[PDB]
Amino acid sequence: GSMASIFTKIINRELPGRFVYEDDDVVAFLTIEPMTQGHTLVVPREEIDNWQDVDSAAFNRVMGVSQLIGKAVCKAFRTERSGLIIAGLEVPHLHVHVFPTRSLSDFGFANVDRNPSPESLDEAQAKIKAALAQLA
Amino acid sequence: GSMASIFTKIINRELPGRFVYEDDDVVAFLTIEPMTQGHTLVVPREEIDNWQDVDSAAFNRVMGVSQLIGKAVCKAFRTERSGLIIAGLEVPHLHVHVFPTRSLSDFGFANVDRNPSPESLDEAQAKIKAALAQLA
Repeated sequence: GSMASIFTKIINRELPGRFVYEDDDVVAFLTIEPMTQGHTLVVPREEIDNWQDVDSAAFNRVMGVSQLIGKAVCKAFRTERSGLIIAGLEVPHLHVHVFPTRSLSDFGFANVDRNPSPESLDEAQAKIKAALAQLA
Repeated sequence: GSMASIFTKIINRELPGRFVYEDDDVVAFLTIEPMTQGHTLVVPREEIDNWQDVDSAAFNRVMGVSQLIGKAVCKAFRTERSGLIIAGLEVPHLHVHVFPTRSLSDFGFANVDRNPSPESLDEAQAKIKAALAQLA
């Protein structure tokens, strides 16, 4: 039921996720508690945690894919900037939050959408994928 | 008295700053509006902005120093975790926010300490610098 248990099932393909990106080392998929529409989690496939202590090569791969996602969410949702957060307090598997941003109030966990509609998520997924295709 | 104005003054040493790290490419100093004690800004010397668009050489140097600062704040303030944020809505020069964290509520701009004590800043700078020497 927890955010961590659902996260684990999504990456293990034991529950459906809305993925937007996959390579040999990193995947990205939509959160179910988005700060703004398009809020994506960028995640190493291996279980590592504690961003500041992970190997620089591994961290830089993850942040490289986060850059691509940040470019995509700006394009897809028509924002000048993208926000990025690493927190780790809910799920102990490294993941980078990347989302389009319009205000400083976007940042943080108090006002996340705890119930986004399936069409909103479908739409965020499709727009990010289209943006990534244009960028590729 | 804008954040952008003050940030520029600090970088240029026109206002005093509590620097914790300096190399040829990147500097780090305590922010004047900390989310938690020890909140540090990691800043490329180069005039660049928009994290997701930054070339990988430059971005990866900033990432490396961000990890180092993250390790130092965790050690200095005895927290398991550090938070990382990139926002950019207040200051149009790339800067990564790195701070020790114990709670999701730490994240975000709604309750920064807008006028932290000289004592809190002095102790934070001292403890971070000690931790950095210890990790070197």
